[PDB]
Amino acid sequence: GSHMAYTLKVHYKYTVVMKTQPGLPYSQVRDMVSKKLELRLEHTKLSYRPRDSNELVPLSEDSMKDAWGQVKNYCLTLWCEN
Amino acid sequence: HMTNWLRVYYYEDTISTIKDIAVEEDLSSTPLLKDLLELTRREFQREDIALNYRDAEGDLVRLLSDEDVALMVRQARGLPSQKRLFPWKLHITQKDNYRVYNTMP
Repeated sequence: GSHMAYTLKVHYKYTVVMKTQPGLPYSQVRDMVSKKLELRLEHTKLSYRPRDSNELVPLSEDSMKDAWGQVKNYCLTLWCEN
Repeated sequence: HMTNWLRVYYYEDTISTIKDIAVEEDLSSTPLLKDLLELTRREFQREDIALNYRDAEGDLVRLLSDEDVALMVRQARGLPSQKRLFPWKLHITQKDNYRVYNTMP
């Protein structure tokens, strides 16, 4: 794996930053955001910005790999609805 | 004169004022979150607050645990001047003041 340190930055009502492993599956990314924000899993609705878009797109099992392709300076930024 | 000083930014809506706070502990050291909360209560006399730091991108980040605090100290971009200032600065906000966070896509 990578010798660098990665983070997830999550914009909820407030912003948080947590250490992450690069390339984690959606199940684990959702779970760690849910725990960090003390939100019920089912109420943890995440989105990301795709390559060259102004618009966000829902994060899911299917779109997770694309999301990781948008890491910038060792950081993946997500938005958490609400 | 041998006082160590933590500079803190205290927010009313999106503008902060500055207060320098005497701290006995070593300039090199990493505080626990609970100790920063007790420091903020002694100095501002409120507990309805959140503590934060500003990251390298310019986004304010809320501290939620001891590990977040350690990240803040680790990222700290302060050069040691003769002022005996902690190299990281603490940002204090009303806990429901969400206007200070760069959450807009």
